[PDB]
Amino acid sequence: LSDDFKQISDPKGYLTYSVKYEDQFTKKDKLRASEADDRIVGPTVNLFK
Amino acid sequence: RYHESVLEIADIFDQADFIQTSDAVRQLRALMPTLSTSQIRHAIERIAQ
Amino acid sequence: VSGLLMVLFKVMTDNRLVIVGETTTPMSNTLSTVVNNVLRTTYHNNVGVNPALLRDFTQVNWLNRDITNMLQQAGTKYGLGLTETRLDYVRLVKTIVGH
Amino acid sequence: YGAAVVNIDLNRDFFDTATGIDLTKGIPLVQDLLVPIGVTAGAEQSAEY
Amino acid sequence: QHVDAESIMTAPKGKLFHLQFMDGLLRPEPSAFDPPASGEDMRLIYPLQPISVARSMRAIVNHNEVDRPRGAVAPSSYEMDTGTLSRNGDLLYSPVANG
Amino acid sequence: FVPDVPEGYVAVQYAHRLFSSSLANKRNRVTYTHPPTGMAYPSPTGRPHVHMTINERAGMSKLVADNIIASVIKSNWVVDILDIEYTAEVMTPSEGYTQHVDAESIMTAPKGKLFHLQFMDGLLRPEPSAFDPPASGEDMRLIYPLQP
Amino acid sequence: QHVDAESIMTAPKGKLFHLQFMDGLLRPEPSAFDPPASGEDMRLIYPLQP
Repeated sequence: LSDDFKQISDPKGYLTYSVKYEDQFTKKDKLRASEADDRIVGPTVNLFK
Repeated sequence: RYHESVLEIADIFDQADFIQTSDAVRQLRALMPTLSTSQIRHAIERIAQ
Repeated sequence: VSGLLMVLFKVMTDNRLVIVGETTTPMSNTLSTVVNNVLRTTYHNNVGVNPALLRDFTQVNWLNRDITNMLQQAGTKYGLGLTETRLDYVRLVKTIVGH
Repeated sequence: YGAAVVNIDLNRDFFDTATGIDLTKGIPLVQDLLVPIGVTAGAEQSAEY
Repeated sequence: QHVDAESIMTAPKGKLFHLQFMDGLLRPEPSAFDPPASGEDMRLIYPLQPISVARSMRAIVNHNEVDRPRGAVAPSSYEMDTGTLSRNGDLLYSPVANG
Repeated sequence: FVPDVPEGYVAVQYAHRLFSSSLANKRNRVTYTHPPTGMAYPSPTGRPHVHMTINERAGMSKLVADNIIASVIKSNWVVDILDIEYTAEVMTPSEGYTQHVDAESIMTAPKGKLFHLQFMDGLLRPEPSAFDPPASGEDMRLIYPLQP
Repeated sequence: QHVDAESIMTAPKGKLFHLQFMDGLLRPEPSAFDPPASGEDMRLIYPLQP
């Protein structure tokens, strides 16, 4: 009847983190942690270089 | 002050016609990495296979 | 201002029903325990950024020391993935999962 | 006369790969039994054992 | 950029110019020996109210001398408090010793 | 055979809190602080008889950790990595070794991977000759098994 | 250079090798923030007289 709701898998928020790197350090080496945890920690760390 | 022990059930019941197996299992399940229901469906599905 | 209501009118008709997407389940004995106390069974195979998922896991010593500490508070306690499930009676399968 | 270390293996003769348990290393080491659903094993994992 | 004061001073009462401050904290301390240079560099327009509100984490680097680099934020115990989910559906911060 | 630890050595539970990164004689030596009595010791060589215990091992930077391993060498620091789960071999001297674990890997291996190591049989080695050209520099060994 | 000790140790009693010290005093103090490096650099031969 009232089709009001659209299915989605990974939802985004109306807010997020925006960092600005002082490209002086950082290395760009995209830090390599474990594999299992690369995925859990995964992005947060990549973002917070 | 603990001596956390297994107390193999049989050393409690006198009518050992129900009691079975042993403390040997806690030893083993202690190792299994706690699984989820979805996880077991898999362990079983692949054993049966 | 026109952009503010707009962002707002957007929130107004922004109706979506999430439906648990591709979610893995780390093998447990393969995650530093700092991560584990933090984890909870499955967890969306698409986690986003979040200062906490980086305690005892980032060079920067200060910040790390405080975060590792910040979590020590009686209040705040981070979490992640499948936190609570209710599952239909009648046909005993699992309905809505609180992630 | 001159054998150095002698070990009591588990013997593949009976636990042949026909059941998985691919011995070789002293560890039995099954295989894709209880994996981490949603990813891809993890070459030479610990729980394989 | 460089909002030229010509205009910051006299432009329509509307116009929304995007001036832009610098964030010197990760600035390099000139080599202890090298000879000086000679123009002081200044700025002739300062925001009249506390800016940077979105700045919730500042200076993610670790000074070598003094644990906490000169004034650095470090995320508040909220940007990671993930409380529960009220029965009514209003996600509410982890308790506080039985509150 | 697990080399026991001498009298001097102190018990230090490893953690991220210790190894800061400070400046000393130009350069940013990765000083280790030694809990008992705050005394940052930049250069690996000369730390102070610490028995390092690792439980974590999942948050090391490919260098703080190496430095610690580095300090193992010159300082006889004894670091016990309590979380590894490998499988031994004890394989006879006549064909000694092959799969070469290098110190960098012991340290950064994922928590899962259960790597094969292989200790020496040693006992069945025949006495060296009475005219064998003397050997000058000693053999160094690092990995030990913490349990029998 | 790098007088290899092989020889500084065992070379004719004459040979006049030209070893060479560094004069660190005008050395640059590593940027107060940048992350550390990890090999201490040393020297295994010191002149015995001023």
